[PDB]
Amino acid sequence: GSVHPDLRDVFSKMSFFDKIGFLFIHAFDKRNLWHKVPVPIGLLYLNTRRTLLEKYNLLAVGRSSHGALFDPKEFLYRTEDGKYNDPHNAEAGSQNTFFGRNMEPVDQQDELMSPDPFVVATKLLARREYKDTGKQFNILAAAWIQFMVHDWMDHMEDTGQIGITAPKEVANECPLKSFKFHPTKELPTNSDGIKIGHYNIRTAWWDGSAVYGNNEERAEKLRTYVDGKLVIGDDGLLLHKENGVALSGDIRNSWAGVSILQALFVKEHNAVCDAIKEEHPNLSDEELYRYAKLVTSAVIAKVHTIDWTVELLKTKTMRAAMRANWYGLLGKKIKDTFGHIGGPILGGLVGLKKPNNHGVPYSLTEEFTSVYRMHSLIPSTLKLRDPTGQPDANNSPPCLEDIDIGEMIGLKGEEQLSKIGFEKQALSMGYQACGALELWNYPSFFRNLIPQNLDGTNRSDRIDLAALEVYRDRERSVPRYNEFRRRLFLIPIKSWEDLTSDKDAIETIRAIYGDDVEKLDLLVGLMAEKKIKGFAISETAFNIFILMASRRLEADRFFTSNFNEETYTKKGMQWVKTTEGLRDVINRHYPEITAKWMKSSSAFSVWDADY
Ligand code: HEM
Ligand SMILES: CCCCCCCCCCO[C@@H]1O[C@H](CO)[C@@H](O[C@H]2O[C@H](CO)[C@@H](O)[C@H](O)[C@H]2O)[C@H](O)[C@H]1O
Ligand SMILES: [Ca+2]
Ligand SMILES: [Cl-]
Ligand SMILES: [Cl-]
Ligand SMILES: [Cl-]
Ligand SMILES: [Cl-]
Ligand code: NA
Ligand code: NA
Repeated sequence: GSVHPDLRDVFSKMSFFDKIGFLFIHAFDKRNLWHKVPVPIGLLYLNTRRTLLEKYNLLAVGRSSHGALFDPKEFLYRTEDGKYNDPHNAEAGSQNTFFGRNMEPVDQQDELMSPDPFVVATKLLARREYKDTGKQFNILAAAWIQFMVHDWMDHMEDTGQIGITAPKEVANECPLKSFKFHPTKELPTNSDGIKIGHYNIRTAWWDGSAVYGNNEERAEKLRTYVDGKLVIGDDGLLLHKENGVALSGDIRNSWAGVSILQALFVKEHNAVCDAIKEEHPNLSDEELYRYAKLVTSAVIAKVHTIDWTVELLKTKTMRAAMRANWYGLLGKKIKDTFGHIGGPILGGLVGLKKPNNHGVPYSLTEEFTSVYRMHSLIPSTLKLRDPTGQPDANNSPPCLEDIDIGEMIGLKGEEQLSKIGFEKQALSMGYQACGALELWNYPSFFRNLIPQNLDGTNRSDRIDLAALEVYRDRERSVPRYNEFRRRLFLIPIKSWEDLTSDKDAIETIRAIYGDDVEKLDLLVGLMAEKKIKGFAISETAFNIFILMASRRLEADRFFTSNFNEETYTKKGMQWVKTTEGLRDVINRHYPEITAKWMKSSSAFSVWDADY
């Protein structure tokens, strides 16, 4: 049998053209080969797999016939609530809208607690021997992805509470013996297909909302209302309200590492304001704000695309793939000199003549949330280093003290940061590897964590985040690991040995799940899955990225139809075109620590990396 038995049914229903693409990708997959071939073939594989996913793995949630009529030329800026982007759909990507799906839901209402979330958290997730990424990915990279993810997606909660209790078998090992939390809000779609959906309370667009705000009350209170600028402290750190909450884009459940990135991008936005005002002296505060928001949001997307993701997926094929999405396969030189040439492959997703949503209204999806659950990236302790110290024996800035990262989280974390300062915090994060996405690497401070309200204030009910994450994936009807793979046209595991070569992992998984591979939780599978050389993430998670990372550029009017000098200003567009990574942004505002200590090409590498 040519095709895997579990994929024969879908194969039989494919069009001739899809059959060809599927057989091509499946030929590599059966032999685990896509990542083991030269770049050009790897890219052909990825584009072919992407096309298939775009056809089979974009599902609308809620009615797609959103009528609300408007002229795109009336909205040549990124709106505060994310409305008025898609010319055919005023609601697409705005706050308080349904998460879409990449796969048909799997009802787990009778198995929400099977196996027990505390057991999973305690036996499979809880950090044992600490594992890091070596030189590949530092703590700035861990902060970056939260700065992205806690901004991109936040599920609307039910006002009521439920609680779960640690079972006898693991209670003595649980930092919390029970905890309360709010269920995810279920809302009827009133539609033909999927009946129930959940709401994203953030915008789905690349719009820098981590810095610009979610809401009409801080979105305003973040602005100086002079020269388009945003509010920042004299130490280069965020200002704070009397209740201790940071004055930035309403990122709840944050830590000091995210706060310094918000602060850095506030300065970036303000510097963009200065540059545009110099070119166009007569612009109002509102005009400058709008242009600078366009510029800064694009800088953030660009840094994520061709710097962050490139270090996350540290292979030649992936450097080429991500750069192709942004610049096109014809490359930066041609793109910058002549503009977008050809279609999405040759010229890239950025600069396409028109946005393309592939027939399905733009949204972030339930599965995009699940594959971005990367809490194990946070190390247990931070080595604080001296920005003007004598180089140590390793030629690093010398260590001053170890700090428990638990002390750097949330409101108390904002306090500690105000005593540390930007340079020390940033340098220290730059010189330390982040945690690896593997089993037994989930920080203890997450297992008795104070969660926050929407307004950023502390809730009185601590949570075991690891237990809750496992619960959330089930609660939200996201398929479990093996079915999740099948739905992405990936070969399922037959036994635990297919998942990982770690004997201890196998034995521990067997003790909890038995030999039922269909029971394995998604999060557990994503962490345990044997990794591609250079990949910080599982191949399973990567498959959602293939689809969704492309989509977030291609579906956006401001990265396509309106990615031009007229919309951004000439100086604004040049600012985007000449910024290649986080290094460039840090260098703009902190050239001193950059010159002295940032030796690696990417600011996301541990800063003494030899490349
Ligand atoms: C110390 C830093 C962090 C803290 C304190 C923290 C805490 C939290 C909390 C309390 C939640 C909500 C749990 C719930 O009610 O369902 C959450 C959600 C989430 N976090 Fe984190 N987190 C941190 C870092 C990260 C990192 C590094 C990532 C990696 C991208 C990440 C990704 C996510 C995702 C995908 C969700 C689910 C969002 C949703 O349900 O819409 N977080 N986090
Ligand atoms: C370069 C020159 C190009 C030559 C022309 C190519 C034309 C082929 C395009 C469509 O291919 C067909 O698509 C059908 C589906 O759209 C398939 O039906 C399959 O799937 C259907 C539904 O998914 C089922 O109802 C059918 O029974 C089942 O045969 C069918 O097999 C397949 O051949
Ligand atoms: Ca946003
Ligand atoms: Cl290039
Ligand atoms: Cl093309
Ligand atoms: Cl992404
Ligand atoms: Cl560019
Ligand atoms: Na395998
Ligand atoms: Na270099």
